[PDB]
Amino acid sequence: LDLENPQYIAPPVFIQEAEILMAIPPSHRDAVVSSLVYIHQTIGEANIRLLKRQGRQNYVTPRHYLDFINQVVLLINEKRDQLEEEQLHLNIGLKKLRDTEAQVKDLQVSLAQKNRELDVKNEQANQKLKQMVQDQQAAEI
Amino acid sequence: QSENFNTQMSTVVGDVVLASAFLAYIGFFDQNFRTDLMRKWMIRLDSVGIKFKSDLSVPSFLSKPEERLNWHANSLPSDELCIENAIMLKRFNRYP
Amino acid sequence: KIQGEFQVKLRILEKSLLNALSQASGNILDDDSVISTLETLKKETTEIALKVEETETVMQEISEVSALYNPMALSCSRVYFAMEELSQFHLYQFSL
Repeated sequence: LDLENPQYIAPPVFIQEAEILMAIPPSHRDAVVSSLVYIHQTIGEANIRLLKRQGRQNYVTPRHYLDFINQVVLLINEKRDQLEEEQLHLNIGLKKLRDTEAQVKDLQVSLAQKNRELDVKNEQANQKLKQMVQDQQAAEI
Repeated sequence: QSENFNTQMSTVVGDVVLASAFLAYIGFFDQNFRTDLMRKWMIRLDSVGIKFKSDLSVPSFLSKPEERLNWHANSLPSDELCIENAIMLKRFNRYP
Repeated sequence: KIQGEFQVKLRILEKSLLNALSQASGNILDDDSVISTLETLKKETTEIALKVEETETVMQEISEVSALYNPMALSCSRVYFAMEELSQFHLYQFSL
């Protein structure tokens, strides 16, 4: 299960812990896995607090840590997958938008090229309509 | 919609961890203890350096909105507690 | 609850926009698929920019109505546990 993160940094507190087993600079996997140990232990504490504060008793044997670890992996496989499939559709689709816009954005410019030419082929030609009047009318004299 | 996931996909690691412990240790404890434990697990994930939704909703994060409504219809308290237990009785892993 | 359609109707509408693009790339500016599908998307997308206008009413009414009943609801809770304290006498046993 890929529990490694490249952008990780491993804060000071975690570092001072890794030593005083975890490659010189604590890695992400260490961050997650190390936490699993913490979480599991907090229960022992919580179970003692209960028996004390309240009137009930509970136990937290390794059987739980396994149920815990097994649960931890199952979800990261379920949630990650659904998330990826959802990003696959978003990524693939987004490629069409960025690209299709390039085909259209430029096409509009090429179409503007035709109109940029018509202004000369129509205005200058329409000018022939001016010499037609200035000549024919003046020739009507 | 794509940006939103980049963040979701980054907290998936933390959300799973928290939701997991909730499904293997919480069950027994009551509101007070349950709430307390969660805070500790989150404070830890922060001290270490792991991303996770600030206001993670285990019940929601572990069950579609359509599934819950059915539970109540099948005679189940509508409080914030029983909704959590309903989640545990589903994704359980060691016979409730 | 209706928000269940918003997601799906948008989920399918997205697959159509793509399945409609894998046909253009030639008569783009003069194609219905790349024109209609997208037009449908834009219109129906303003649903959370137009309809939510009433959402703020529910998201509010719920809390307002609750606080207007919570004081009363709370009373029942205390009234109940009062009986649960009567269990002190073997004879007075009251189940929730």
